[PDB]
Amino acid sequence: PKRQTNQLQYLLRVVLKTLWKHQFAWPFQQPVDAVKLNLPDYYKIIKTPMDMGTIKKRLENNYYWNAQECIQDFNTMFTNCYIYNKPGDDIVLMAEALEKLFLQKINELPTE
Amino acid sequence: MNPPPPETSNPNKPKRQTNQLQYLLRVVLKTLWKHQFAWPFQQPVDAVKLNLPDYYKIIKTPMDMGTIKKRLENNYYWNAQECIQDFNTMFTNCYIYNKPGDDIVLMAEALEKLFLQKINELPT
Amino acid sequence: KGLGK
Repeated sequence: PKRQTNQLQYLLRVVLKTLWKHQFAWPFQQPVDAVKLNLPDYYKIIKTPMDMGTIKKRLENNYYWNAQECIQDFNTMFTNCYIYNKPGDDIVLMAEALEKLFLQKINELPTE
Repeated sequence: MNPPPPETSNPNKPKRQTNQLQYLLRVVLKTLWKHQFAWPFQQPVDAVKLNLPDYYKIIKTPMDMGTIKKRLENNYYWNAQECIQDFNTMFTNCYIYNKPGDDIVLMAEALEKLFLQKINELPT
Repeated sequence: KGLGK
C-alpha cells in the first residue's frame, strides 16, 4: 500500500540534487567500474553495491515506495566505501563529507 | 555621469604589491594547500615515477604549487598578477595533459574553484 | 594519477 511520494520527491529534488552537485560527487555518480579501476576483487568484497547514479534512476522511475529504502541505499553506499577502503583515503574523506551533508538534509525530511 | 577623479595613491608603491603577494601566500595558496586534493600539486609532476614519458614533451611550462610557494617565499615575483598566471598555468597544464573526466582533472577543477573564490577577495 | 583506487 501507499507510495510515500512526498518523502520521495523530497529525496530527489532536495537531497539527491544537493549531493549530486557537490564537488566530491563524481566517484559516486555511477556504479564502481572495477575493470577500469582494476579492483578485481571489488565485487567479491562488496556484496550489495550501491551508488547515486542508481539511486537517482530509481527515484526518477518511481522504483521506490518507502522512503526508508532510498535512505538505506544511501547508507549502503557510504558503508560500501568505508569497508572496501582504508580510513584516511581520499575517497573515504569524500564519502564522509557527503554523508554528513546527507545526514543534515535527511533531518528535514517531510512526514508520512 | 562625471567619472572617477584620477588616481592619487600609487599602486606601484612597495607594500601595495607586497600585501597582494602576502595574500596570495597566506590566504590563497595556503587555502589550496590545506585542501584534501592539494597533494598531487604540491610538487612538480614526476614523469618518471608516474611513468608518463610524453609529459614534458606536451607540457612546455610546468607549474605546481610547491614552486609557486617557493617563488612567493623567495623574491621571484614583481607582482601578484604574475603569480596568478602561474596558478593558471598549473591548472591549464593539468586540463591539457589529462582526459576530461579523469580524477586529477576533477581535483584541479575543485582547486581552481576555491582559487577563484579567494582571488575575488584580494585586497586593493 | 588520481584518487588512488
